Amino acid sequence: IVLTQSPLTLSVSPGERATLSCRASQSVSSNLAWYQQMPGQAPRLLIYGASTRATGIPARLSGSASGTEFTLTISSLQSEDFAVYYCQQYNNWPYTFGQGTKLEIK
Amino acid sequence: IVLTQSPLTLSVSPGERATLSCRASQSVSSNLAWYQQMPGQAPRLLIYGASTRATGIPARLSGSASGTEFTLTISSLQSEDFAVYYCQQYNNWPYTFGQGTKLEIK
Amino acid sequence: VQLVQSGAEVKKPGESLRISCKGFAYSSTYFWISWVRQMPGKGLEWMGRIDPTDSYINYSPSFQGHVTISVDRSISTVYLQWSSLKASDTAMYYCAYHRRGHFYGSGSAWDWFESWGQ
Amino acid sequence: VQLVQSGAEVKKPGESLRISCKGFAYSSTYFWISWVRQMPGKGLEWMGRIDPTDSYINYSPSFQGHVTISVDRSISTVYLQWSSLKASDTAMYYCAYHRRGHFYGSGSAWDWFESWGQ
Amino acid sequence: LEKTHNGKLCDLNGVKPLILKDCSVAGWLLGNPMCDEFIRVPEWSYIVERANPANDLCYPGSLNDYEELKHMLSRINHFEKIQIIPKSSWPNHETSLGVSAACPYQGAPSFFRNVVWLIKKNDAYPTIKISYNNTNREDLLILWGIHHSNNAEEQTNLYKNPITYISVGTSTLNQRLAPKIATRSQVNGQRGRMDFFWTILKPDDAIHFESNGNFIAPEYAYKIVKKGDSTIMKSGVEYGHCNTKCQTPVGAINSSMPFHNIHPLTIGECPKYVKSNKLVLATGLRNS
Amino acid sequence: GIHHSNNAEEQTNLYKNPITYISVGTSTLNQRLAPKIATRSQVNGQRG
Ligand SMILES: *[C@@H]1O[C@H](CO)[C@@H](O)[C@H](O)[C@H]1NC(C)=O
Repeated sequence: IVLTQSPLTLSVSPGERATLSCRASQSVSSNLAWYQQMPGQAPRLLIYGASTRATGIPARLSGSASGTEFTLTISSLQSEDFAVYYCQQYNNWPYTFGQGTKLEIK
Repeated sequence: IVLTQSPLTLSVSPGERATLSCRASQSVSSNLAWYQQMPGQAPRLLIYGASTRATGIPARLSGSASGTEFTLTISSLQSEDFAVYYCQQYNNWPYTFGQGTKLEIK
Repeated sequence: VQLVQSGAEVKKPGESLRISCKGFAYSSTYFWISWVRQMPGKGLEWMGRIDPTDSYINYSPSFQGHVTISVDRSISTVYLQWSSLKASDTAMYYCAYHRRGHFYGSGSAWDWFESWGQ
Repeated sequence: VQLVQSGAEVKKPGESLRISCKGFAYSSTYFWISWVRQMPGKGLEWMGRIDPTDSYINYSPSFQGHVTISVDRSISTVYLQWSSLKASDTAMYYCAYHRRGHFYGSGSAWDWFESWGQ
Repeated sequence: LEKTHNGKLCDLNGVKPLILKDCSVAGWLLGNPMCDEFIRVPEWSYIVERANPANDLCYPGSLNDYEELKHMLSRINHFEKIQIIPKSSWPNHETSLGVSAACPYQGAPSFFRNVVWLIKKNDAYPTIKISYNNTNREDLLILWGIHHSNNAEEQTNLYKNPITYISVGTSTLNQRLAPKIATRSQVNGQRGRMDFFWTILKPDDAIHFESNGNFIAPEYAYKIVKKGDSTIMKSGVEYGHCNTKCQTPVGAINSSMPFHNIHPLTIGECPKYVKSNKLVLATGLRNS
Repeated sequence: GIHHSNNAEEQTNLYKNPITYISVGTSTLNQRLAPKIATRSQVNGQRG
């Protein structure tokens, strides 16, 4: 399963809304997770099940699924949202990730 | 558990009553036996459970228990009662014996 | 859980290397410990998973013959092994905890990476 | 039961000795065979016990490293062994039959020595 | 038709009932640490148990033939608890480590009092071969159990032997058990289980127990010293220090009427239950 | 039927195989039995 992420870089001003897309090659049936990574740190879970936020994740992080397409929406962008985002499927093994999306301060 | 027997020698005339005492160091909870031994023979059971006589033991052999102290009473002493008596506890292992009590004809 | 790995390693090609991950107990619930390779600048790649309780390993096809995943059940530590290192093996390596074979709801799989080691 | 032991033995220090006791069958009820040492003039000392069915041995702390208690389950015979005899080992030796782990009444233990071998 | 009761649990012909309060039959008979009030229980006329007692099997598990045991209990008026195997009679096994936080006693972890949880001592579990002989002229209620562990690591951490059994044998009982080592859900914080079993020993019989692991050994048994016409009553009503000749789970009946509509379940000399609101026999003629 | 013996010595003295079974199978019956070798009380003089 190949997960293609869109876009690769996204320059959005803080306070606005950012939209990340992840498209699969096959059906993963909502078994998809969104992780966020800072430089030098391990990835940390934000979204599991393509909709459900983890504990501690604010309500401004929204995960949505439409068949094969998945969307992560970050509204009211704070200074700690500018990182690298990854979509990972766990419907099958081997587990595959996306190529990443860097969120840059405008 | 240390079983101290009293006395070590006892000279009583035949026909009278002899009293043997056995004192434990700890509680053995009436799991004590009295054995009699002749020269050259193995010990033979007289009393088990600190009160109960074995099969063949006459009613003149009496076992009594008072907490830690145990008493063997031989009334109407015959010529076959002059032997060595031992108290053995079997509440715990290792099993321990007394030092013995020789009954001598007066 | 909280996973702690060994320190950074600098090696020459042709050497054998063993990194470790610990911090998981004998968790009664079925669980996987996975190894993840992340090249500098690139995304993440899943190398393989091991169940520490029965030493059952599932390897990625890209990493089946190159790395070896083992477990020491006495000290509760999962090892990743190379026999002959190469220049392409220079990357960050994470151990990730997830659950083995657990499901919920209408067939939703609960095996996302829930805990990573630095 | 009726226990019969081997004959008297006269040995010099540094020799190995094996006395025997037989006369017990494969008694279905759990049972112990014990070894008892009696010095001339002194009282009795319990050395150890063995269950002939499963070869489980309990040693006294005074006799743990000095004597060895074994059983031959084919011929139904319990052996007592010394490797290096000493002058202090000169004593009478009895084998005693009692019952293993049996209770009655209000917690009364039924493991008094019920049968001795000459 | 009698329609009134005092709304209290009262004595039945002078004998006070055994009110188990928030304990069950299994919790009382196995020795729950929260049920230490019922360690020595006098002769009862009937047993009162709540509908959902809080203190039952503190450690998760089962009691085999529990309802048959309660049916037998509804014909027993008195027990005498006796130590059949003392806890100090286990020199090669650990008797003090067998405690659980699922079975608390004033905060600290504890266990059932009438049975002992035997653990390996000095990294060894010798094969338990224990026999008790009934010499008491009465039938004995003996309870034992088997622990079901979670994994092989726990099985070796508690008993050192990976494959174990418990064999129990009387004149009529022939039982062989093995632990079911499996992953389960947490009940009272514990994924492991404890299956308890009971038997009645006749006054000249033996129980032979042989096991090399997972054994919850009996320590206390119950002499059935009095029998006849008891019941187990599901009631939350409080004891009111009365005397009565008829008791129902909602109150006591003081009546010479032939009928009542109080409760179908009764104990004592009672009127006949009918689900009627009015039962009046005309004895005289009709009024103007 | 199935015989339940007293000890491993009797099990080898009667059948010589320490671990045995009985499997019975019909269109509706599927039975697998093993002996329960244990110490028991004597009924009619027999512990088995
Ligand atoms: C209950 O009945 C007894 C006789 O059985 C009688 O003495 C008593 O007064 C009765 N109680 C009431 C409240 O009538």
